[PDB]
Amino acid sequence: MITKYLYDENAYDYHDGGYRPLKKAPGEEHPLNVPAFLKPDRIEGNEIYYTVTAQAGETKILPGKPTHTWGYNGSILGPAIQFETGKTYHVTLKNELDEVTTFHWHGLNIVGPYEDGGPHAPVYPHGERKITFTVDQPAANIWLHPHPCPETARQVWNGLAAPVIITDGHEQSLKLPRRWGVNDFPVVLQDRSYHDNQLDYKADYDVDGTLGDYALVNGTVNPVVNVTKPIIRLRFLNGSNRREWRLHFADYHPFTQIGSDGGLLPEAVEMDRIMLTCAERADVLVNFSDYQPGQEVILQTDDFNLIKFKIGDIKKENMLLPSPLAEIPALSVDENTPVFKTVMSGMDDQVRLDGKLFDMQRIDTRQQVDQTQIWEVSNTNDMEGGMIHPFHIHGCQFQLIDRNGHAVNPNEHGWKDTIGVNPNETVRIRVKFTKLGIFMYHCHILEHEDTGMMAQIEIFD
Ligand SMILES: [Cu+2]
Ligand SMILES: [Cu+2]
Ligand SMILES: [Cu+2]
Ligand SMILES: [Cu+2]
Repeated sequence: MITKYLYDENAYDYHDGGYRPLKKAPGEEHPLNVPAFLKPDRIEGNEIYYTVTAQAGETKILPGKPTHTWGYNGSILGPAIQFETGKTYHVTLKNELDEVTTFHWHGLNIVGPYEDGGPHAPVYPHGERKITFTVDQPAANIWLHPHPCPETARQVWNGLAAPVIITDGHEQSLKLPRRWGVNDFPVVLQDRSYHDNQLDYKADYDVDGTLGDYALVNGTVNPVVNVTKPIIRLRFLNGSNRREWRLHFADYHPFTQIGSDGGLLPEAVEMDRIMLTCAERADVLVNFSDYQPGQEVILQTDDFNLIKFKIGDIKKENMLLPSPLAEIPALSVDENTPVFKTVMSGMDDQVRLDGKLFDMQRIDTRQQVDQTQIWEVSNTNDMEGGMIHPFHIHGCQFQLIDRNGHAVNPNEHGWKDTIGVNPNETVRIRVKFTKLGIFMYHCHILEHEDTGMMAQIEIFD
């Protein structure tokens, strides 16, 4: 059982001068918002048609005035979007905002740079963009967020993000907690400050990554979950601009991680804490069968109360998973397997990828399709006052080899698309790109990304 946070304590977010801790949001406690699933516009057998509109609205978060928020098909965040492996999807992307945006599917394997929804894929105000893809990757917790250069940090701050679920035959075979909103929860973790009961990104802006005073979970404050059934699935996503989340129950109740960014783990991992850098997902099961019907269990990040689990008339149930949990195909790495070294350096405004800022017309690397590649990703920052950069690659899922030549963390034997790189650390990963086109890689601290800590790979035959 993992009893440690698996990232270097020396480099955590709370060591920075100008680090602002979470504080209690005012008003009554609310039941956790669970977004309803996006309904298909039309289903011609095996082909599904979705419409996703970026739009401004008003959300009751704090008591008093409603907050002016941006959302997808709603006032804030978006609906749950279900994809199935094998199915083909025709998505209409509509921009009903008064500025340019983009529709990036973080963790989806699709052609770039237009289908992918990078900064080369603008949708102009009152504009329409139709895309077509076939989902061909395992069941995973994925997400959609705007990705225009360099307005990404602000557009996510204003509320544009949506949890996305890929499901497959195998994941359904496990018979996990499936009752959406009772058994099975999306937990989108965000942090926002309010003045006038309103968002103001310019006011709160930090170059080194913007922090919020109040914890936003699925766009609700002071969230509560009423445990009907004892075994509950929590699909954690760190949707924050910069803030790391060090999740644990107040009494360090154990829980089981079953999923990473790119699908189910090969084996279930028991633990009593977990740390998520930006854009990382953790799929965990919690057995509340342990507690009595009248009790209250509080989920915390550090010493801050995040979400209260009010246990109701619960019936005893033993939580048993298979070993192995899932079969992950190993990528074959031989002696003539090409290596590519990328160096994350600098902090605040001095942040660089291989010493360069992002240019939309410059291709930084070129790699071959369907041939597995090794990547040495290095964080050059000083272990003294350094920073954990969450490194992400578009249009793929990769496997870890080592962290500084040593063994990989217990929750990284599966598929990932973003990894936290500690100061003075070089991570070894192997990746086989399946789709042709131009793809981006960058730090997933949205202010570092906006500054230009981003580069482009072309994939060719
Ligand atoms: Cu992303
Ligand atoms: Cu992405
Ligand atoms: Cu960074
Ligand atoms: Cu990106």
